[PDB]
Amino acid sequence: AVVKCKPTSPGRRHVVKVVNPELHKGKPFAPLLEKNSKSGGRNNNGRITTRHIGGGHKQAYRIVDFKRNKDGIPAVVERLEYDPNRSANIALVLYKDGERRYILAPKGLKAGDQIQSGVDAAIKPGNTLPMRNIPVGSTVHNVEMKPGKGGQLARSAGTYVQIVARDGAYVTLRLRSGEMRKVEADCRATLGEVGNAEHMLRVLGKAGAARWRGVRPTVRGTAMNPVDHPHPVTPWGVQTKGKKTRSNKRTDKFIVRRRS
Amino acid sequence: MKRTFQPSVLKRNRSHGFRARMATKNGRQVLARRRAKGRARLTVSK
RNA sequence: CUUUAAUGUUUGAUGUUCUAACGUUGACCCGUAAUCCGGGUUGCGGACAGUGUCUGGUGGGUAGUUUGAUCCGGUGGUUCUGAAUGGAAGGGCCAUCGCUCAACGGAUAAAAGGUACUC
RNA sequence: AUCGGGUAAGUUCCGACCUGCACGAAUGGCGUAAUGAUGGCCAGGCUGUCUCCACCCGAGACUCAGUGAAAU
RNA sequence: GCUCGCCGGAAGACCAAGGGUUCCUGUCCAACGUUAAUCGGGGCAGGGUGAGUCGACCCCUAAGGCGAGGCCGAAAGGCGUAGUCGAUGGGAAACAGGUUAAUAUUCCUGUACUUGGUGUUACUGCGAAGGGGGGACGGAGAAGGCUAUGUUGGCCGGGCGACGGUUGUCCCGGUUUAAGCGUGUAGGCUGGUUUUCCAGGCAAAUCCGGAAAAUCAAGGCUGAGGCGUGAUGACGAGGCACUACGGUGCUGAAGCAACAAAUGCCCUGCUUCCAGGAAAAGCCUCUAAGCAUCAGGUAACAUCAAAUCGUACCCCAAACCGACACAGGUGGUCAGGUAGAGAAUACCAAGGCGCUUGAGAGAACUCGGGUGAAGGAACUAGGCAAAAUGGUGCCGUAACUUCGGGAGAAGGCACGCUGAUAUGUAGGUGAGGUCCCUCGCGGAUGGAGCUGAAAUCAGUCGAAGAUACCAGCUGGCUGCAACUGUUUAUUAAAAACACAGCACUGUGCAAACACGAAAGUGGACGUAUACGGUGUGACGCCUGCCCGGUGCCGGGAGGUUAAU
RNA sequence: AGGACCGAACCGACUAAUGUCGAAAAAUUAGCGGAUGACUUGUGGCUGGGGGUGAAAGGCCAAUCAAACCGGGAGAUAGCU
Repeated sequence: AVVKCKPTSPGRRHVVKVVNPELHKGKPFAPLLEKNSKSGGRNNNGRITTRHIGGGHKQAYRIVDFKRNKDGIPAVVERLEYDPNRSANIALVLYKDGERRYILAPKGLKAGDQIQSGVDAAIKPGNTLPMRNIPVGSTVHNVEMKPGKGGQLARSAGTYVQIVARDGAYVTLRLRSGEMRKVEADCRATLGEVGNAEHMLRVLGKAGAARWRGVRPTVRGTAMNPVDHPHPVTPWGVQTKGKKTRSNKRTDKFIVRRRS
Repeated sequence: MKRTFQPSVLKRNRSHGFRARMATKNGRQVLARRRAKGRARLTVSK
């Protein structure tokens, strides 16, 4: 749900929160947790490779399984949890054999729902099926470019891709960026669209929200001195604002249409 | 005000101790120069 | 020899297909109590991508600087010489020619500004 | 960023016009509640800021004893 | 030695880091102390630091360092695996009293506790770098139980007292006792017992997880405090005998109740919030390999060992950092009495100091203040500085507004003390007796006793009762910026910077971008609702025209175009 | 609940005064803004010089920064004092 806080004070006047009443109000599943030390934009050399990253509240990494190698094992959704690493809520899935994992929760998934992966799976949301079995003209998420990779496309909230064409061993996918990509049929994908589609409605209210979310203040180029910044060009002299940086010549064979 | 030098034995030893210097060749060269100059206090230590 | 045609040859530019080089920050097994790395199998692309030399364009992002003279010689004639011998190239001798190179005794063939952050 | 208000007296301030040297619509234009160790003006109280300074309380200043620099 | 003054959330006591004998005694004023000095943190000599229970040490680990093989790089060397280091964290254990001039949680006295080795006894399957649980965690906030602690009352010993009275409902001091042991309560968490089965826990498993059933409805875990033992012991006011007159020895009464109460414990608790809140080891359990007449483990007893290192002193300062015996800076713990909402403020207990130049006089002038006739900003670039209000309770509070605010707007009235309501009310706590009891730390009545606001009336003294310290000046117009916030350490705190929002642009993930000769990294263990860059800066109206010049995109008609 | 309100410790120095051979190579007195966070702090490390970091002032990088310090080219050059 989306709510607007009353203007009891500045910093709450413009706050819009995204409340999910069915999220688990308890500790996460410890066995699937993992430490995630913040980098602050530093690399092995210790220099700031990427700016505007630092601070923020501590967050523990959730081991979310994307490959979905449990084929032919029906499972039940125990509950839904909040994943700080992902913009979309995760779902705890318990299999019949007695093993628990974290999966990306689609829009139509709730506690107690039934899921089944593998080729022998239904068309209900949350199931994993190769595009060859999936009917053409369907919406999928968590798609793979290589078999066994795990899943790389449509992983954020409310993100999904459309299966448009079936050219033999290849399948054409339209992405949310307006890009047509050709992918092998043996790859896996998940039916439906990711949940928590209301992620846009949050506005973060004030500076502190972004500050503790992991973003540091950004300084405009004009305010910087000539030595520090060229001031449209990037801080390193690259002409931004309408210059294509795509120079690969390796994956272009899989490119069908560019963004528009 | 608090002056620049705030003593700390652990940091001093780990930043200018013999092991810290000799971990790299440059510190070994510094030690060689110190020995050539014949300074009684080769490095900082208790 | 001008003018044409099936055949076997040198072949290259381009198109389709294949794997054996090449990549795999795809998967499985071992060294291995190992997200490194290497090796064995397989799938995925594949003579593409990428890298090495040369080369066109862009490149204050960075680095060094500035704010008939001269060199070069165009042509001539002259076997004067011409690097072992004989030629030739290159120089020397006489003539002439190409720049208001006029900042005109002309310092480079090749160079504009700010500092009130200054020294 | 000429006319009226405030003072008897206002090159400041406010409101009205535009003869805009040389405002102007995201190097953004117009208002905006609340906010400000922000720029300016006015009004009520207040008082040594002033008319005009006067006295007193403590450390120096001055005398004595001991020690005892400086720039030039 | 007696007075006077100061700190007393410290100017007191412990420490952490940092110093290295500055700590005590004897001895001296050669040099130092901004003066003298017999003195000292000064000179010489002697003494002083006792640890199984404190910490280090040691087991594990985060950030991070090194890095066997390996990748890369002219060399040096850079990255990184397995591994090893790395407390700012997690792991086992002691309290009370006494003593030296200097050590004490180390020494002595009393009572204990923890980890391993060895041997005896009765049983039994043991066995991991492997698996499971726990270890193991955020912010904010309310209540209850308590306790450290303080007040009062009773009890004990003493006093009746030099200026009026004080055998009385009066004054002075004490009224303390730990760790461990057993009971386990307030409170919190969780439904248990048995059987059968399962491709899950990178092999297996009686262990965890999951699926079925039969049974009861209770059990299990955690848990401050209090109660008895510890303890007819120590301590204890005071008195007594000697003093190298500093001090030593003997003795030793009561050692209870109520109230209030913490930021400290129950509480890593409980309720909500999105910013979703370390890891490993010790610890309990299961088996793999191997052995099961062994070995090994469990339970009780006896014994041994627990090594090595620091233990002085200062630690908000004269001893540390500032060249100083420097008005500066330095992390944590304890932190009482009265008034006070309060760790503020005023005075004090414990405890510590009077800050290492003073003696005279009281000129101008300087520094910090007090008062002031009349005016009240007329001085000044500018109400700069000064001056004034300032608290509680009750009434009341404008324009605008994003409906929250403005606002404590502004502006009005009572604040002292005593008696009554009420031989102290409401409220809080709450004994003894009585009755039940699923029988003890169990439940009702009851109010004994203690504590105890707020309000009315009346009286009363003062010029003034928020009587001291503490403690907003107020309103209007207006440019700027949404606001909070940050900046030129050491002259500019702002309209500047930043900001949530907005628009453009790039990136299909071996993504773009940046550090890198390269490896490899951050982006991101994220992925188009995602990340980088650009410009503006909330919210409402909005954001009009122009593609000529320079960039960006796409094109290929036609000309130029190097290497070759 | 509040990047809420008044106000202690804590952070900083917005105004005035003293201090410029001062007690201090930016100090002291009273006012002053925040004081539950975009807060601060103890400890241990990482980012190293045409580079680091920087809510961006040409600010900080050991009292030195429009390019630190140390040793060398180096007795650099100086038509200048």
